[PDB]
Amino acid sequence: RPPPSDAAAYAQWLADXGWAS
Repeated sequence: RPPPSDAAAYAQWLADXGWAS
């Protein structure tokens, strides 16, 4: 899943390796 605009999801996104998620 690509980087989400929302601030909340953007954090968890990074935690999952961002693009590697």
